[PDB]
Amino acid sequence: MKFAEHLSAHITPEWRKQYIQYEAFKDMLYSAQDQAPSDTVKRYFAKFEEKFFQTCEKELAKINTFYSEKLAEAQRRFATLQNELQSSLDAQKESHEERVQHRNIKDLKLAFSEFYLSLILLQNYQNLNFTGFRKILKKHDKILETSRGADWRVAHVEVAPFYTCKKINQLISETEAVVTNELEDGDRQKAMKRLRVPPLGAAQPAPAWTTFRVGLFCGIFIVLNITLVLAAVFKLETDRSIWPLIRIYRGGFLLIEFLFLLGINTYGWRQAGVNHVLIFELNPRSNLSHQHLFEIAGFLGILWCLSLLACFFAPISVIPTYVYPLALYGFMVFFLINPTKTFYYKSRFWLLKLLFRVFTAPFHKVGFADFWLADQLNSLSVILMDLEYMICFYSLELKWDESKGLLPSGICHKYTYGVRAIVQCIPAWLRFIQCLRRYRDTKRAFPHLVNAGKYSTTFFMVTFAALYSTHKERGHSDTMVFFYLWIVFYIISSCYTLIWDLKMDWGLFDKNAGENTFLREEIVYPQKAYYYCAIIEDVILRFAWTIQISITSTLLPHSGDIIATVFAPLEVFRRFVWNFFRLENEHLNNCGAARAVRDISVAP
Amino acid sequence: MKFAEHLSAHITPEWRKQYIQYEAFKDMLYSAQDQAPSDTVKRYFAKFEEKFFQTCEKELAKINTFYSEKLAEAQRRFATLQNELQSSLDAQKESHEERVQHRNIKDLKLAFSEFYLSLILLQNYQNLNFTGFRKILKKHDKILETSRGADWRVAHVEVAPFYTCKKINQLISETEAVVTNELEDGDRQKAMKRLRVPPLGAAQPAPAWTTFRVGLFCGIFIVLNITLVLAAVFKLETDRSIWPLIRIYRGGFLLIEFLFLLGINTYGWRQAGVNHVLIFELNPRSNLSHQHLFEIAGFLGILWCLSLLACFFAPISVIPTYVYPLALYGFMVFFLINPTKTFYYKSRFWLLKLLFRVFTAPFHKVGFADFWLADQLNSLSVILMDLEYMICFYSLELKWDESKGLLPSGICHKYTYGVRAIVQCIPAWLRFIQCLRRYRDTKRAFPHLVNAGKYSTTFFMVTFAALYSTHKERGHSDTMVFFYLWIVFYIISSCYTLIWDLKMDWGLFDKNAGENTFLREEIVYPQKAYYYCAIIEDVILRFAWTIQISITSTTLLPHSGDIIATVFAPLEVFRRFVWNFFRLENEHLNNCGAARAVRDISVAP
Ligand SMILES: CCCCCCCCCCCCCCCCCC(=O)OC[C@H](COP(=O)(O)OCCN)OC(=O)CCCCCCCCCCCCCCCCC
Ligand SMILES: CCCCCCCCCCCCCCCCCC(=O)OC[C@H](COP(=O)(O)OCCN)OC(=O)CCCCCCCCCCCCCCCCC
Ligand SMILES: CCCCCCCCCCCCCCCCCC(=O)OC[C@H](COP(=O)(O)OCCN)OC(=O)CCCCCCCCCCCCCCCCC
Ligand SMILES: CCCCCCCCCCCCCCCCCC(=O)OC[C@H](COP(=O)(O)OCCN)OC(=O)CCCCCCCCCCCCCCCCC
Ligand SMILES: O=P(O)(O)O[C@H]1[C@H](OP(=O)(O)O)[C@@H](OP(=O)(O)O)[C@H](OP(=O)(O)O)[C@@H](OP(=O)(O)O)[C@H]1OP(=O)(O)O
Ligand SMILES: O=P(O)(O)O[C@H]1[C@H](OP(=O)(O)O)[C@@H](OP(=O)(O)O)[C@H](OP(=O)(O)O)[C@@H](OP(=O)(O)O)[C@H]1OP(=O)(O)O
Ligand SMILES: CC(C)CCC[C@@H](C)[C@H]1CC[C@H]2[C@@H]3CC=C4C[C@@H](OC(=O)CCC(=O)O)CC[C@]4(C)[C@H]3CC[C@]12C
Ligand SMILES: CC(C)CCC[C@@H](C)[C@H]1CC[C@H]2[C@@H]3CC=C4C[C@@H](OC(=O)CCC(=O)O)CC[C@]4(C)[C@H]3CC[C@]12C
Ligand SMILES: CCCCCCCCCCCCC/C=C\[C@@H](O)[C@H](COP(=O)(O)O)NC(=O)CCCCCCC
Ligand SMILES: CCCCCCCCCCCCC/C=C\[C@@H](O)[C@H](COP(=O)(O)O)NC(=O)CCCCCCC
Ligand SMILES: CC(C)CCC[C@@H](C)[C@H]1CC[C@H]2[C@@H]3CC=C4C[C@@H](O)CC[C@]4(C)[C@H]3CC[C@]12C
Ligand SMILES: CC(C)CCC[C@@H](C)[C@H]1CC[C@H]2[C@@H]3CC=C4C[C@@H](O)CC[C@]4(C)[C@H]3CC[C@]12C
Ligand SMILES: CCCCCCCCCCCCCCCC(=O)O
Ligand SMILES: CCCCCCCCCCCCCCCC(=O)O
Repeated sequence: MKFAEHLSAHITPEWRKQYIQYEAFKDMLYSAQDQAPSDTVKRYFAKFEEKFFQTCEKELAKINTFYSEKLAEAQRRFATLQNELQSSLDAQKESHEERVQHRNIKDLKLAFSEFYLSLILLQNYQNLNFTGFRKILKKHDKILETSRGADWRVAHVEVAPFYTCKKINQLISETEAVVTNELEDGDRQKAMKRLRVPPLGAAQPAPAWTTFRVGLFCGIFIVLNITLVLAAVFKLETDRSIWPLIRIYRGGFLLIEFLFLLGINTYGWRQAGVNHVLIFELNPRSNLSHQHLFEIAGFLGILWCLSLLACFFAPISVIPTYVYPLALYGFMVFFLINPTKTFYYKSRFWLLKLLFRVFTAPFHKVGFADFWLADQLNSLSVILMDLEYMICFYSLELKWDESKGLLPSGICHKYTYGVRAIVQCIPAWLRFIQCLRRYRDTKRAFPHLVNAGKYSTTFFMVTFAALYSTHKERGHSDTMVFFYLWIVFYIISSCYTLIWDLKMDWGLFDKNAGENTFLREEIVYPQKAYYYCAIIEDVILRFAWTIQISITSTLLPHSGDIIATVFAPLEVFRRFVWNFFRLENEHLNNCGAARAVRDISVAP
Repeated sequence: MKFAEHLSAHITPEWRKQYIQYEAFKDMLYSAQDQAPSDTVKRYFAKFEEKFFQTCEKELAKINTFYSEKLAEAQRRFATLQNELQSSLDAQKESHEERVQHRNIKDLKLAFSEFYLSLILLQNYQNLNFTGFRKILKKHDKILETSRGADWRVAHVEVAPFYTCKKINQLISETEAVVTNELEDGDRQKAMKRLRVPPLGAAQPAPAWTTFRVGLFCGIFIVLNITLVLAAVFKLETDRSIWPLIRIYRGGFLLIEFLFLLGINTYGWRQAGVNHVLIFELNPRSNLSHQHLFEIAGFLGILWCLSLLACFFAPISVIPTYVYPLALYGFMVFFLINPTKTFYYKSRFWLLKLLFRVFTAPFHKVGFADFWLADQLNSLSVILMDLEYMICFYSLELKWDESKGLLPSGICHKYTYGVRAIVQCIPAWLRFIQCLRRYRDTKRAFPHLVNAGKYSTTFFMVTFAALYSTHKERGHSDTMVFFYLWIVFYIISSCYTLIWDLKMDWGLFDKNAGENTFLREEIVYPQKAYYYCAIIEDVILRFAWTIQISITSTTLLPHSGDIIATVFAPLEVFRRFVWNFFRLENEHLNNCGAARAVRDISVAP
């Protein structure tokens, strides 16, 4: 009985402007209703109804025009796939060929599945637009105490082509018949199981077992944290240090914070209307939810706390303390490379495939998902540097003869060899090479080659930073020279990233901006406070991340160690607030070509 | 798409036998389908269709007959309330009177709300019976590759009165119009808000915030429980005892186990179809779920663990250890008597009202809810005895001069005065007096006066136990005499309760047991293993609860008796839990015979 909310959750976000304006009409009715000349009123509503029915005529015209355009495109795509399949069967029947033709079959199958989803989306369009007309017209007659709404509906909407046409139904039946008599080789149970569209978007809930587990893992994590504070304030001794430890376990804290903050992004994208399932090309009918990410965050959270607490205590006296941390990372590695069909095997298979393509950048094309991860792995380098220290620490600074040799020179945590500089230039190198590939593939030097410059600036800042320090460590006479050259590149990079991420990424500061001062014309998120507040945060922390990478090759005192351990967490909160406005921008480009399905092509 | 599961969740459990048999029909179609005599098959399906369409004719006849009966009752109830309201308005307009007439208005309002719910239930009946006919007939034509199903539907079900009648709609509109023009004094927004029926039964879910909180409270409690074991094995000392402690905190463990096991009952009753909302008379459109009980169990669980862990440790050195336990029970008491409109205020208001009526038994009538609680409070007496010891302990054995005087003679935990006997005969006395009232009100000595006998037997067993233990305590020559008289009453009670609850409560061992040997003719729960297994448990633990009330009279001098009591109080709870299933089920099978899916609300003259 709450249609407003029903339509607000059952609308294709890309076509949000082709759907009847229910709330505006309600405002109109309750406006003319709350305000009246209480002959004066007789002529007053003789003018309000004119406007009301006038607006209704325009809205019905829009739905009929939008409906006609989509049906034409549907007939075209149908003819397109029909020929490809006929040609494919003609080629296979007329005929390395098997493997390519196998994909050819797989390509044709994804094409017909994607086409069916589009026909269902168009059917649900007409169904929810007719329900809105009837429910609002009843509110009009019920508010104006008249019978004109009934007259209007029976003579206009009830005859409207958007509500009278009967070709989408035939097209849907034609496709399912072809998919069953051509691809499935005769099985409607398999064909329908493939072409059937379940509830999608923000109109489908999650299992209560997922909500329960999510909450359970969280509650254990909260208690195992208060314990680590007290135990860290009592059982620990001052005779030994806590830095080799803070160094290895700091990495795990960042990865868990990433998965937790990433689930809060999936939630905001879903409730705002940003179709991240089309931007990242994820199965439209089978995809994970914010709850599944919150669940994996809690699981690895408890695993981390128990390992560190077993290090503060001595649960076992036959087990060397330098095995708890090794088992934790060994476990996390297996949970991601499990060759069994369990624990989100399909979701993990996607991540394992993407990572490979993003670590072989120059040999593969770049899609939003591929480049987006490399920008995610460009804010998760502290994890790579922590892993770096751990490897050398257990190889050069670890006394296995001493069972308690895990927690006690520093060459493993220093860029004495540049290992903490080249490793710091791994994620930037991936994005630099991925950009050049895009340029070669697009033949456009803007923005493919201008952006490849934003990634190079880091190489210089990291290099000069490591050189000035080493020369100064040898007391050479090139200490101030490198120091000045270094600080120069630092400020250059800090601004070549802030501008490109507040202009070429978010897309704010638009010539076409009316009331949203310094903001794009159309903003998806609800409040304008979010955009203005995030702009301040990106600036404040864009000049505090170039310093956290220049202290990887400089801060002799443990003071610099505190700085690094206090910044790695804040950098994560920057990629988190930057994951909102980046995806939103990409969505506002699909809401212009009205693209609610992907464009799947077949192989010749 | 899954109609079978849509029917079995959207069916009024009382009328479950008036609804089309969808699964049987599917079995028939897929049976004749899996078994094809591959002329032979031409005549084979010429005989299968005959049977299939024959069964369809009978089912449609049943739905039309059941539908006709309910509509007649609806017209009568409508005329009944109509006259009462007319008379009520005529009396008020024609006229202590204000407060009785206020109730009179409230009585008329609940009557029209309950009537509306009945009309909606009857509308949903016709709607789900026509959907089943169409969905099965399509499966028949789709399985037999014929068009007979379509012909059958258009010429029979499409014309059937259960699908053609249009009077329920008029009745529903008539009632809402009367409730708005008579009671609300003109406001359809208030009238509809009162007479509107939301999703009810096993077809409505719970908020994910409830599932999350439930899980969160559980996780903290589990960790706080592993911490009590390790702390109880390290920080604790042997110089002092742990019995005054086990005595006070044992009571809280039982109450939390009750609320947790009770939520698992609400779950089983809802998924089996036992309408506990009609048996207990709870708002049909606003009632708590198993999740809300699991949530309160976890909350009080953490509160208990933290209090006992603060006693093993010394979180504060200015706070005497004998205040953690006092704050816990003080808090639980407030959470139940909160005068604010928060934390289930409505649900708590019902429990507070029922408890009062069940503690003033002789002055009020007895309903399933009232008598059922007194039987719930008859298995929660260890909590009363623990509360008893604690009070005397903090009054006669507590050294406040010693800040650490909470954990260290025993006269507070002994029946030296009979306090552990009269207190042990409080819940049985309530049930005894409630039964006699029923007899006076029913004038029937069976089963009202035979039942009052099962409750008296306890009075004797506890008494003689004390006589033998107290005479023996003064080494009198009447030690063996009382001991023999005592053991006699013990076995008498152990069997006068097992039989009554195996034949007069559960209702098993029926002349009409058929395939269900030693079980009633119709069993609601899915497996027959549950009934047989529970019978064994009620016996094994019906002869182990009479002993846990005979060790409350200076009998087991050694701490072994203390161990016995602390190990039985938990098992007794698991008996009332397995007895809460078959008792409510029995009451339901009595409503599934008169087809009563709404309560009968009367008005005041
Ligand atoms: C999922 C639900 C929740 C799971 C919870 C898991 C258990 C957590 C238990 C935490 C208990 C800590 C606080 C203990 C309070 C009471 C005891 C106390 O205060 O004394 C400290 C106690 C005894 O000390 P002591 O006798 O000196 O120990 C000798 C060991 N050689 O010290 C002890 O001996 C207590 C040792 C507790 C160790 C708990 C941490 C995990 C232990 C096993 C290793 C698991 C992690 C493995 C990591 C691999 C990588 C993932
Ligand atoms: C190699 C080391 C590099 C250093 C960093 C550590 C490794 C990377 C850590 C982050 C991993 C990626 C997390 C986010 C990726 C997903 C992004 C997204 O929004 O996509 C969601 C989507 C779920 O829907 P999906 O099932 O994929 O739908 C189509 C399926 N065909 O797809 C997904 O959800 C895909 C992701 C699967 C579910 C989450 C996986 C959690 C485990 C990640 C590995 C953690 C351990 C790394 C190694 C040890 C490090 C100490
Ligand atoms: C809801 C989410 C979860 C909530 C968790 C709440 C906190 C739980 C913390 C449990 C910690 C116990 C184990 C501690 C492990 C590390 C320290 C250790 O092993 O040593 C014991 C430690 C120090 O002992 P010590 O220094 O002798 O104390 C002096 C006091 N005069 O001993 C201590 O000093 C530790 C004391 C811990 C006390 C925790 C229990 C609650 C304390 C406040 C009272 C709350 C309950 C109030 C009850 C009222 C009725 C409801
Ligand atoms: C006086 C002391 C005697 C010794 C024992 C302790 C007190 C009694 C403990 C048990 C309390 C009753 C628990 C079960 C009662 C409910 C039974 C049931 O299935 O009914 C469910 C129903 C919920 O639906 P409802 O909202 O009532 O629908 C109509 C509303 N008009 O109605 C309800 O849910 C009603 C119950 C409200 C919700 C649960 C209340 C939990 C708190 C109970 C008190 C606990 C503390 C007692 C005092 C301290 C003891 C240490
Ligand atoms: O009963 P429904 O068919 O579901 O219709 C209801 C109902 O309208 P009707 O009484 O005309 O049926 C509500 O009105 P009241 O019953 O409370 O008088 C109305 O609320 P409004 O009067 O405020 O419009 C509500 O709509 P909503 O909940 O959005 O306010 C609307 O449900 P629909 O929106 O689905 O028509
Ligand atoms: O698509 P629907 O209208 O929701 O109907 C489906 C569908 O039947 P139709 O194809 O005739 O529509 C299923 O059959 P397939 O598509 O898989 O061939 C059928 O399953 P069965 O063939 O096994 O009967 C299923 O019913 P169910 O899920 O109970 O098996 C039934 O949905 P309904 O039960 O709601 O008619
Ligand atoms: C000051 C020195 C050391 C470094 C200079 C690099 C960056 C700090 C700044 C300087 C000028 C900026 C550029 C000025 C103008 C433009 C064009 C502007 O064009 C668009 O809006 C393109 C939109 C589209 O392609 O969709 C995008 C941002 C960009 C490249 C800016 C990106 C960031 C730049 C390169
Ligand atoms: C064993 C000695 C020490 C005590 C005797 C009392 C109980 C142990 C037993 C003896 C005979 C039993 C009765 C034998 C037969 C019946 C009739 C039987 O009839 C019904 O089914 C009544 C149903 C109804 O009234 O609704 C119900 C149980 C009852 C009363 C039994 C209840 C339990 C009784 C009283
Ligand atoms: C490293 C730590 C691991 C912890 C490991 C646990 C991570 C989750 C912590 C709590 C937040 C998620 C669970 C909270 C509530 C969810 O049930 C709802 C479901 O949607 P609904 O409210 O519309 O039914 N989710 C939300 O409301 C949105 C997400 C809430 C985010 C809260 C931000 C703090
Ligand atoms: C004193 C202790 C306090 C603990 C305090 C926590 C008490 C709850 C413990 C766990 C059981 C309840 C929560 C488990 C799952 C629920 O989400 C589902 C919801 O129904 P669904 O599965 O159909 O979606 N409930 C059930 O499946 C039925 C109840 C499960 C009972 C489990 C018995 C152990
Ligand atoms: C200087 C500091 C305080 C700036 C803080 C900026 C943070 C708090 C702002 C910037 C962007 C904001 C987010 C922008 C978008 C959404 C999606 C919306 O559906 C929920 C709120 C949420 C999730 C906002 C949360 C608060 C937010 C993260
Ligand atoms: C001797 C001992 C082992 C006997 C144990 C008896 C117990 C375990 C049996 C007896 C009655 C049984 C219950 C009977 C009814 C239901 C409702 C059903 O929907 C879920 C199972 C459930 C909840 C059963 C659980 C197991 C049960 C509690
Ligand atoms: C750097 C530390 C990060 C962890 C601390 C929390 C950071 C994320 C906070 C998100 C706040 C906004 C959440 C919106 C939720 C909602 O709208 O329901
Ligand atoms: C005496 C201790 C009692 C507590 C231990 C658990 C007792 C209840 C066990 C219930 C088991 C059956 C639960 C059925 C759940 C389901 O069917 O989904």
